[PDB]
Amino acid sequence: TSYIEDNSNQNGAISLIFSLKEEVGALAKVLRLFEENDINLTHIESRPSRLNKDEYEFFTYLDKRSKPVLGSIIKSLRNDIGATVHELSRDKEKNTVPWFPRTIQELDRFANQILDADHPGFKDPVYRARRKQFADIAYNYRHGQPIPRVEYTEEEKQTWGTVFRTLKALYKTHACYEHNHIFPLLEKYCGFREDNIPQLEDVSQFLQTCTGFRLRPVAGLLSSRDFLGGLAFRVFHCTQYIRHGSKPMYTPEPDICHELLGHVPLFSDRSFAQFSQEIGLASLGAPDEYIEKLATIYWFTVEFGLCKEGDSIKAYGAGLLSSFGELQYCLSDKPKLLPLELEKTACQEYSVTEFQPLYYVAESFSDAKEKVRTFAATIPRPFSVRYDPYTQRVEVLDNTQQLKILADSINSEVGILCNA
Amino acid sequence: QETSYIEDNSNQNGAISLIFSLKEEVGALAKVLRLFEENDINLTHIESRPSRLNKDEYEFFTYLDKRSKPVLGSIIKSLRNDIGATVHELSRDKEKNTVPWFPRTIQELDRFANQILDADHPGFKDPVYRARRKQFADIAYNYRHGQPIPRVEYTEEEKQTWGTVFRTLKALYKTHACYEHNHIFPLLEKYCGFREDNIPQLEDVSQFLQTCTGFRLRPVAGLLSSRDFLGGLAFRVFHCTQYIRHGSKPMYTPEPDICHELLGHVPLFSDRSFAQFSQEIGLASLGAPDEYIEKLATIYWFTVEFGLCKEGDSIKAYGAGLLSSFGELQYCLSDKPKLLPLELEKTACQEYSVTEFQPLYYVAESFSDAKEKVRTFAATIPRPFSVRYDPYTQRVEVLDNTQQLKILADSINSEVGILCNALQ
Amino acid sequence: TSYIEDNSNQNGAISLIFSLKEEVGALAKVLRLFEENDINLTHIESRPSRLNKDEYEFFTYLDKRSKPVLGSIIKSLRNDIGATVHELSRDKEKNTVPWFPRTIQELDRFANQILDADHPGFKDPVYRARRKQFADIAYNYRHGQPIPRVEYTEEEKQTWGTVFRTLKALYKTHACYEHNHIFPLLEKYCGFREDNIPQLEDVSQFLQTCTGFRLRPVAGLLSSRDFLGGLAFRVFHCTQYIRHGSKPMYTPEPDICHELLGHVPLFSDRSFAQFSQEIGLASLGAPDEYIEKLATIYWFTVEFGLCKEGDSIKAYGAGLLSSFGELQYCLSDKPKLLPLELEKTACQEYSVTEFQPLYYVAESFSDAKEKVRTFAATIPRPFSVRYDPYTQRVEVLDNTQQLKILADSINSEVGILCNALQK
Amino acid sequence: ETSYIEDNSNQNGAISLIFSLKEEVGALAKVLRLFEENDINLTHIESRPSRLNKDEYEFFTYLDKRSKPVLGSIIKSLRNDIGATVHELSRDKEKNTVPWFPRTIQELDRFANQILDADHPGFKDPVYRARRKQFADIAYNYRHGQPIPRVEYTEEEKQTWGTVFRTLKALYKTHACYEHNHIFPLLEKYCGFREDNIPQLEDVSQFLQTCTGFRLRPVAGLLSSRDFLGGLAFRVFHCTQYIRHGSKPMYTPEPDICHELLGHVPLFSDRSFAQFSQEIGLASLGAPDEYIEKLATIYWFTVEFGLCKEGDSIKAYGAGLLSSFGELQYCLSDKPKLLPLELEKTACQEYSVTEFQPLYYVAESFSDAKEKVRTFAATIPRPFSVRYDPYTQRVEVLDNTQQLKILADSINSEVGILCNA
Ligand SMILES: [Fe+3]
Ligand SMILES: [Fe+3]
Ligand SMILES: [Fe+3]
Ligand SMILES: [Fe+3]
Repeated sequence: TSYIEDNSNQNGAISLIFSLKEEVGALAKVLRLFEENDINLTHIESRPSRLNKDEYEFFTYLDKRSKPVLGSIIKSLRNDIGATVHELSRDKEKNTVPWFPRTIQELDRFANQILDADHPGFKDPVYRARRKQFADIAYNYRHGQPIPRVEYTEEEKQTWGTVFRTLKALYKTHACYEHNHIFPLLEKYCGFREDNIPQLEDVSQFLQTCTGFRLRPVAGLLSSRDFLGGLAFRVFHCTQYIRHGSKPMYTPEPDICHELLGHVPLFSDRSFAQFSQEIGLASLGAPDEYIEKLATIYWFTVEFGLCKEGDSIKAYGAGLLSSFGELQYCLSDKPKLLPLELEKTACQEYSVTEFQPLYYVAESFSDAKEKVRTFAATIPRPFSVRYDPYTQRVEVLDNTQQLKILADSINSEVGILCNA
Repeated sequence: QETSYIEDNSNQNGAISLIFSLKEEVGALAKVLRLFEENDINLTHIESRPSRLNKDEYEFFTYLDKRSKPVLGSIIKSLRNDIGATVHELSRDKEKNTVPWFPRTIQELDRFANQILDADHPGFKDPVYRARRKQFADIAYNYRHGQPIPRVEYTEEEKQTWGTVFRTLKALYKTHACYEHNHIFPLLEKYCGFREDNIPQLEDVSQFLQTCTGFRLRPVAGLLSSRDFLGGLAFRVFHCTQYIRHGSKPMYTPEPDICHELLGHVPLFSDRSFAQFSQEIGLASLGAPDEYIEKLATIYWFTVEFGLCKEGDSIKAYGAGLLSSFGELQYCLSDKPKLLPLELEKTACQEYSVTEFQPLYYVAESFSDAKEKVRTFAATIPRPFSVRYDPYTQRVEVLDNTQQLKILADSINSEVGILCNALQ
Repeated sequence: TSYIEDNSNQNGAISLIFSLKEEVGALAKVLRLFEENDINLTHIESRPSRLNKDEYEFFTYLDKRSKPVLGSIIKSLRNDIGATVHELSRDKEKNTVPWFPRTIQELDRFANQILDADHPGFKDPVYRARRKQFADIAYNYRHGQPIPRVEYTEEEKQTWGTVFRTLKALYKTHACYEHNHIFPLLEKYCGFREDNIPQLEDVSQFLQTCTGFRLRPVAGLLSSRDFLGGLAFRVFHCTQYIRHGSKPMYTPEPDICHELLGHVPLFSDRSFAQFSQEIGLASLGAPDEYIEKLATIYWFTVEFGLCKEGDSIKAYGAGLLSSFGELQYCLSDKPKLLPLELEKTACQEYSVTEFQPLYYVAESFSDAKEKVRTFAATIPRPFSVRYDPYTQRVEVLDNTQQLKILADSINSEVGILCNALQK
Repeated sequence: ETSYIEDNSNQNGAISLIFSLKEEVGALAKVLRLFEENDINLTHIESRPSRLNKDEYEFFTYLDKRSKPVLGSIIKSLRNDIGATVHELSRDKEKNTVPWFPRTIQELDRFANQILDADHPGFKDPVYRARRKQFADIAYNYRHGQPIPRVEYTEEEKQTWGTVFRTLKALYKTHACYEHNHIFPLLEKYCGFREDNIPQLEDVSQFLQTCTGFRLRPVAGLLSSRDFLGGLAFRVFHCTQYIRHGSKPMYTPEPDICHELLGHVPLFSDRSFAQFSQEIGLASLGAPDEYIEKLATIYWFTVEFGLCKEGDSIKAYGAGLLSSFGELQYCLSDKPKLLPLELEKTACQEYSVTEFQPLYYVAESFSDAKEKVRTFAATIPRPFSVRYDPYTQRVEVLDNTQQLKILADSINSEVGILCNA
């Protein structure tokens, strides 16, 4: 029930993924195809191919205002020029790949897609106006800007201290080794104290120093497709508000207690950063049927996952390390335990309110990453994906010549490994 | 005999970094921070981070200098005797038993980017041109990492100097420049404004290089030392100038000006195969002795600056000093000068001059072939550790002998996995 | 429990695994070190190291005849010469690694170690005298010889036809894809017919063409250590006799119906050949506590194992594909199914007489191979092993040698992949 | 006058069809029927499972020129109706066909009798001439798998061997490579490499099989370059069994037992060198005649007359140097020119077989030289790549992208072991 389907705006998003071999007038005739169709020369970004030395890569920033001229441009690119063109569409019409950000800067177009009666603090006028304050800050956040520092009230630090003290007194014996290895660093350099709520900017700079992970403040719950897409760029969309103080041990939406105490410590581990990033890469362009399956894998791993540690079993999921009740429950004899196998984990039924009657126990973060990679090969998409941390852009792999470049790259790295 | 190698000098404060790991134990992390805390050292000068290989170890980044020399000797002894950790002492002054200092993070390039060592310069009796050099120098002196490069409006007289160098060199790129140069240059003309009547802004060029290979531009007032300039290449940071040469002599510049940087270095920096070659030279310089910094500067001279590369059965030019000089570009591709195959065993010890043309050029087989030779030459550089750049964190990983194989094994394992899912 | 502990003869078997750096007189003084103790110059085989260009690898074929002089020789190799020597011993005495064959020709030493009361056909003199014929053929069989072709009687082909007809009518819906992929080839080229019993030589030559697997005729049941050790060489020790015709659906011992219809078809698949070989490599030099655990893993996988195939589950174990009764049982609602996890599979209890109440479902033959290899890393032995199909010998690898031989293997496999992507 | 020998064809020739088939309902039945309905025996069409694709079958067709009429119809049906990728091997090397090459180690017997006696030393010796007919019959009747027949050498022949053996032995320490001087002591103790004794091929073949899996196949004389190189892909070294005439102990117009055992055998026991010679053989499988000669030229300046660096010195590893007292002392002098091994122009270098070599190529190492041959193999025009399977002793013909995915997963498993080590 944690899967949220993605919605579309009035403008939407359309991207044309195609390469072009350098020829006499080749780059000019492609820009002519867009210029002669009343498409601005700033939406058509051309860059050199990061694999083929003789090809250009095009980044088209379009929307639903190009529907009439799209059919003519795609036909010329496929028939006359004869290039492989991939049509991205946000509305996910047939014969089109669902839209996904190709660069880390493209995460801003759908960062405002956010999903009252029995919510805790609905009848609190001080708390209600403060939720509009944190939401407005997130709506105005753009990539590159520093996360705005918000002064927290004394009453909110009490809510954080209640969740902090109970969970910290249980981390030593119930949390995984990675959690208890990163957490002391967060207490000293990010101010992870009982009487202090850490700032997202101080945590974002810490995550960038450990694994390059970035925090982007969001007003609420993004769609499963948009949230996973951020993991491919090692960007963790998180909230900035805190839960209501009347019931400190319940939150229908991820609050700052869930993000900083559940996701942040494990995100500082590189082996875990690659696992969460691999899930995001599988979501890029994935169909709706497989976005939900990836959200289910995300539920039984990053959110409510167990990991082996010698002859014992510890918890690494964020929903367990941010919930005092289920943390004592996950490492007990009440629930059933099954080995992590994504062939049936993605089709496993679950609930978001009550405890999990069944948990999947992973062998290691590296083992879980390889399973997500193998599962990604079954996701119907006409290409594979690879992240380039130097440029913070996604490399779209389709040509066999690109694999020749990747094969020679591996061969060179192996040759360096032989010299020892 | 008048070379391009510039030895590095030290300031009054200098820079000192302690490289050491720590196995996680009961109170281990607390007693290490106390060792610096009890010596009135701020908890921001001692940055502790988890080890990216050993799950049970911490990695420490100590940002100190010469203002901590008295208490430093006591701290290092406790880390080696009491705590018992392997400590490598980086020092800017390069005292004995210490590894020469090198930046570990991309933000550490600001410490020595303003240390630069008016007579026969063209336009020495021009106060407007002199005062404008003071303007560009102040911009570089006040520039910090992360800040956007200030956009400077260039005068019409400066566009005349740029237009003369731009038009003459462009008429030779098709037949004399390498394929990589002629592949990037059309993109620079359309998206960076590489026109005859326009001088591109460094910020617009820096944003373009970040999209291609992640290369960044760092404004500098003049010529940095070979150690500091090469160290920036390890972070894919290209220290470059912002001023333009004087208009009296449009085909002469004693120092690299904006015409030399944007037309010689920038286009090739957008190529990934060339970006890795230049980065490997920078990685070899990190912590290298002075004898090998000059040897790397000589390799840098006969490759990145004045290097030729094979392209089928023909020979093209890829050096920056050739693609930014109308005279020497026509000279390099003739039968008059001597040509030798690029082999760093004797290329690094070749003598050259900066004023007159090069009597000898080295012809590389490819950027990939030259990259492997630089890494092979780096294995002979006496350093008690290896180095690797991490683009995710923009920091340098200090790898000993054991951590070398684990990094490559984990990298090959990831690269093979992506190749499997692509083969479907 | 299908685990059979290995016994030792009066002579036993002793092998010294040690390398030698090439020096002035080094090779001469080592051969002299054995020659000066009246040890034959043919039992001490010296070969070059397949990794270090400057080292020699020694294959010593000894036994209990050298026990008094062994302690003196080992000291010189460790103290004077200074080489790392590991003593293999069949009796599995302390400070010695349990013996295992290093070459494919060394499978002949313990091929006669075999484990009449309630057997079907005990009161049949024709069937009993025929068991003496198949046993004698196996006792005299040596490595390299062609498997002797035995003509089966009409009464035996009737027994074969009953087991063949029932299993063939059930293979399509119950057997895995690999089984139904090899079986049509076996019917056309090996004579897998209802009215014909295939010859072992014709089947052994077929397996060599598919996965390089070889058949070695044995008189009966070898020990678990000796049987698994043959898998490291892709050699399948099998029997040649047939079950008695009175009970066509019962056999207390593995008969020709179990070997040719249960083990042979899956052995022709490469993905399964690597899985069965990986289990054999883990047994080489393994302690007795882990030989039984490997036999237990072998029981719930190769013998009685299930594998997923989409959203369905099929059978690939040999005890299921050679038994019409249990094949309908394994893919029914009667038994309990559990995911294959060797953490408790090696300690899982079972029985050999009655059907299995619980089966382990593997994800794939490749997935099961990786689980066995991960389990093999925990087996306490002072070295690793790797099979060399070029020389048909086992390479003894330690921590430093593993990195070089694997990196050189990866370098070669990546290199050819670079050219194939270039068409 | 080069060492390249073009291959000839018999009246029957040899034709092999390389094609795979995905398993479907009636797929295997329609292929066997396609050959049965054209009077092609079901024993010439050997079907085996694909050693990579779990869902495909691999077909080994043993045909020749006596199936030409029905071949054109079958190949068209396999490509149009069934729709499978079919590669037609042909010995006569007609156009649109790949030159024939053995796919299995047993297929080396078909053209092992193709051998190309006037001014030869010992022409007026009836005992030596009749003895040449004796060794030829042993090779003509030899089939793969049989043990090499042991021939007792006469006292007069042991004298000829002793003259070549003693002279070469006094130079191996300072002129031969380290690998040669590392293997040679083992050959003296276990193969009988003595001055007064000529080793038997069976004893030598079993030694090579234990070291690198190399096998010796007795041949009556000189096979074609295509057939000889093709044997290297299976690590099979076609060699002779006769000895040179005793009148000229330091001359032999044809490779004799002195050249094979003293030049090729010791280095063949080195695994790094065994892969190098095998890599050249793999490049020859299906290569055009223009590239068989180029590979024979690379083989000439490397395996036959090649030099290798060894520290700051240069030693000899070629077989033509380690089996010739005159050219071995000459190659490591200042008279001939030395050049680094670079196959871009080495394969087009002109040479002679009679007189000494005026130019030698110096390799860096056996591992470095192997990669150069593999790089050269990528330019050889063939519609597939090759891989040898030592388990089945058969050559894997790779065309599809699914086969590469399976090979990539194989590489992934070995990398995982290296990470957890
Ligand atoms: Fe969460
Ligand atoms: Fe420059
Ligand atoms: Fe069995
Ligand atoms: Fe020869």
